[PDB]
Amino acid sequence: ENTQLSEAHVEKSESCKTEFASAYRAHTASASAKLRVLYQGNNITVAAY
Amino acid sequence: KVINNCKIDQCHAAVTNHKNWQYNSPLVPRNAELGDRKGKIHIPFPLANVTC
Ligand SMILES: *[C@@H]1O[C@H](CO)[C@@H](O)[C@H](O)[C@H]1NC(C)=O
Ligand SMILES: *[C@@H]1O[C@H](CO)[C@@H](O)[C@H](O)[C@H]1NC(C)=O
Repeated sequence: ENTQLSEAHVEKSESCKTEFASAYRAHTASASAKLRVLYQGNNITVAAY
Repeated sequence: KVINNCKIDQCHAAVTNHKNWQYNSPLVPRNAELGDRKGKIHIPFPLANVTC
């Protein structure tokens, strides 16, 4: 007439701070450019949206 | 102690008084239905980022 009691549950791993993956939703992108211009015999650069 | 008029294998004996604490491994029985806590220890060697 003996009995035994057992139980368990699930938790989150400590290592999740370093090894993980993430999901994103994407929206409309912006754009930028970099140019070189030869002007008055010298090279200049510009950057703009 | 001596118990008269009795045979071996009709009795049971165990040591009951302890002064130290033990980790509650799943391979040993629980002492009581609701166990009491005495202390805790930490786990060494954390993770870090390196290069290969
Ligand atoms: C470096 O480790 C930190 C946490 O300690 C983590 O947030 C980061 O993503 C790690 N970087 C790399 C490149 O593994
Ligand atoms: C910079 O200007 C010189 C002329 O002064 C030209 O020869 C050279 O090609 C220019 N630099 C680049 C990267 O084109």
